[PDB]
Amino acid sequence: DIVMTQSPSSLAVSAGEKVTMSCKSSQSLLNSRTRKNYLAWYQQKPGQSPKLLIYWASTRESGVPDRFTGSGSGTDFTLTISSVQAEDLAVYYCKQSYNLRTFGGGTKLELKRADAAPTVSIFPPSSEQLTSGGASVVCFLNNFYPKDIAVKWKIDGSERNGVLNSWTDQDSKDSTYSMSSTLTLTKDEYERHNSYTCEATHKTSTSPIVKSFNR
Amino acid sequence: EVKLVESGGGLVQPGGSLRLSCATSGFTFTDYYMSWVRQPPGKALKWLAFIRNKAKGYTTEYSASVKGRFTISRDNSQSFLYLQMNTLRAEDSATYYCARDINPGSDGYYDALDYWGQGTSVTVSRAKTTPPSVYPLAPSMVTLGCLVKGYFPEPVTVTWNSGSLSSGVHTFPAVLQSDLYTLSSSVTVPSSTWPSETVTCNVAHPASSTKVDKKIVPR
Ligand SMILES: C=CCO[C@]1(C(=O)O)C[C@@H](O[C@]2(C(=O)O)C[C@@H](O[C@]3(C(=O)O)C[C@@H](O)[C@@H](O)[C@@H]([C@H](O)CO)O3)[C@@H](O)[C@@H]([C@H](O)CO)O2)[C@@H](O)[C@@H]([C@H](O)CO)O1
Ligand SMILES: [Mg+2]
Ligand SMILES: [Mg+2]
Ligand SMILES: [Zn+2]
Ligand SMILES: [Zn+2]
Ligand SMILES: [Zn+2]
Ligand SMILES: [Zn+2]
Repeated sequence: DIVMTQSPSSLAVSAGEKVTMSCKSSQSLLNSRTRKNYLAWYQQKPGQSPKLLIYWASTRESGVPDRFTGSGSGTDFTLTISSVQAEDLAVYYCKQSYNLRTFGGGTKLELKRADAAPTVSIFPPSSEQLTSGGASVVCFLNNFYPKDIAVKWKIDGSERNGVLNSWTDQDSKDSTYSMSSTLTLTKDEYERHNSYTCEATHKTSTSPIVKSFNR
Repeated sequence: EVKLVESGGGLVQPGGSLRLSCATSGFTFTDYYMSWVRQPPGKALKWLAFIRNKAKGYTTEYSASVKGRFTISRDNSQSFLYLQMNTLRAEDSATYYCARDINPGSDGYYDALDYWGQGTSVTVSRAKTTPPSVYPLAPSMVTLGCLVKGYFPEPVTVTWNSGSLSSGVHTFPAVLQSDLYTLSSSVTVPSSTWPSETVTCNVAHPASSTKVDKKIVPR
């Protein structure tokens, strides 16, 4: 039972700025013989496997950029990134190996950037789906910032249940988010109406972005 | 180069059993401790077990979370790591990684998990295996997509033009609803390359051995 805790749980930093994150162990990870701290740092980018950054609390693993620095001792450890880069977007985990192994809960590092308006696209159900009796209408809202965004579905002018949304992880190069919205109907229901509208509301404009089609 | 490849992941019922495997190469297998680590969707990494090297007699250790339920073992003849899992429960649903652990007997020894596999996914559920339906999404630049709807369990993989198209791709994380996942993937290309050039999404769903190629045609 060695309890590992990290802080903060999440934060966002602009490219070029310094980043500091903390890791605490419920007891010392120090080997008195060697004076080595059994504390390691791992980086996990969206959709990737964990990657070793730092071990012995302060030793940089081969291939790791110099901007990454580990320090601390005893029960308190820090991971520091100077000049954060867009690609540094990740969850960072500390891990003690003094007594078996235990990961902390991780720190989620996101990247702050300039506000960006979404590019919105609407897609009608495919004929192959309609043939089976189903009718999914899809809206993509791509490459925006910040993450906060509202999608409104309207059918024949009346707002519309049956809506499922999904956001991507932040983009590793341009630090934008994207989002998908799918309104699923029956074919019978789909054929009752003509106009289908996807309205995006984002702080980047006072007016909703409106995309639509007629059946 | 060091290489670690997990396999064995799939769907399994509550109370059931499942064995994972991990093929390794690029290093002297027996010199190294090996660990398994898991991560439930959207949650933190969780160390589960390790098995020590030859110098240590290949002894094993487990986290309290899996002790008495999971068994780690290794086949040194062909350099495989195994994880036998019994009495599985929903909380065990996760991606499982094998990782190369320490070699205390080397002068260059240092304490870390220095290499990781890609991971193999495990879902513990009574729900049924269901293949996806794959639908095309078509309307300066133009955006297209594929809708991968109503499948179980995770994961699926999506590529475009066999991976040739990778720029301007967005694959949206799956969303579960009524025992079935749906996810979508978008791609943006120049208006001059479509429809005048073929755009195809490739979708795989290992649990049902589904392989689908879907061409995007205007309409
Ligand atoms: C009482 C003295 C014990 O031995 C040490 C010491 O200075 O405390 C440590 C020795 O540690 C090893 C070794 O052979 O080098 C490796 C240990 O590994 C593991 C384990 O197997 O559980 C895994 C590590 O990641 C780490 O968690 C350590 C622990 O921090 C405890 O060290 O455990 C372990 O296998 C021990 C084994 O118990 C025998 O000591 O051995 C070793 O460096 C000796 C040194 O050779 C003589 O003083 O010192
Ligand atoms: Mg993008
Ligand atoms: Mg290494
Ligand atoms: Zn190294
Ligand atoms: Zn209606
Ligand atoms: Zn109507
Ligand atoms: Zn022991």
